[PDB]
Amino acid sequence: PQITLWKRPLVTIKIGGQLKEALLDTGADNTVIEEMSLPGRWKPKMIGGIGGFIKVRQYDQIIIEIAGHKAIGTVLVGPTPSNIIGRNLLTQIGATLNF
Amino acid sequence: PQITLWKRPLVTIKIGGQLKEALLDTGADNTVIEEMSLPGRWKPKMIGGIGGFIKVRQYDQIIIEIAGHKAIGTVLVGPTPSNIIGRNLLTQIGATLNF
Ligand SMILES: CCCC[C@H](NC(=O)[C@H](C)NC(=O)[C@H](CCC(=O)O)NC(=O)[C@H](Cc1ccccc1)NC[C@H](CC(C)C)NC(=O)[C@@H](NC(=O)[C@@H](N)CCCNC(N)=[NH2+])C(C)C)C(N)=O
Repeated sequence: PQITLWKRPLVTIKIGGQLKEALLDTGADNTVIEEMSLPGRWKPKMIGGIGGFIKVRQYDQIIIEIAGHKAIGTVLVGPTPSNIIGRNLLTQIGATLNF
Repeated sequence: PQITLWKRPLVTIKIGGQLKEALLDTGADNTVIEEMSLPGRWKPKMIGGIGGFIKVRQYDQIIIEIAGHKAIGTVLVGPTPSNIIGRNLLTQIGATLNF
């Protein structure tokens, strides 16, 4: 599809059996998902942006469905104010910026 | 042009007559630039991100060239870890996310 930017680009994702809404963010290197009991091993991590850093748990090899497209990669889980799909996943679904 | 996301989507912008580099960011409502002198009246504002809130100066109706495409609108200047071109200006140059 083609997403215009008049409003935040929100899509439905399916992660670990749960369907959610996440922001497609070209300025995010990583994918950050809201607090959730995901099964599996994880590593403690810290990520930053505007305002500072937050503590997250890093899960690798996660499978996620972005608007009907499958991708597999690292997902960071923590108290983020919003679910964010970073470039790590965006590249796997062939997303581009056009103008 | 068509920009893939294997690398950060960085472009050269010009503001106040000074060249700069910035990140095309679909997950930002606004355009934030690192602290600099910009001619004009500005107002105190607060914006938030992944790590919290930061104080910025709001500059209304500023002229800016992004990758050679002209935009005129609000630019916020503050302690950002990276220069960011948000949706308010991305819409002005006709940018859309595609996949
Ligand atoms: C229109 C009026 C707005 C008023 C104002 N609005 C806001 O603050 C809105 C919600 N904020 C935003 O849109 C802000 C950007 C600032 C702005 O646009 O104003 N967006 C953001 O901060 C979004 C996340 C987000 C989006 C929506 C809601 C909440 C959070 N992140 C943008 C950000 C860009 C980065 C280069 C600094 N990316 C990140 O923070 C990601 N982090 C990373 O990718 C790290 N690996 C690297 C960080 C440093 N980068 C670098 N050196 N290149 C991500 C994994 C957290 C508020 N006061 O009410």
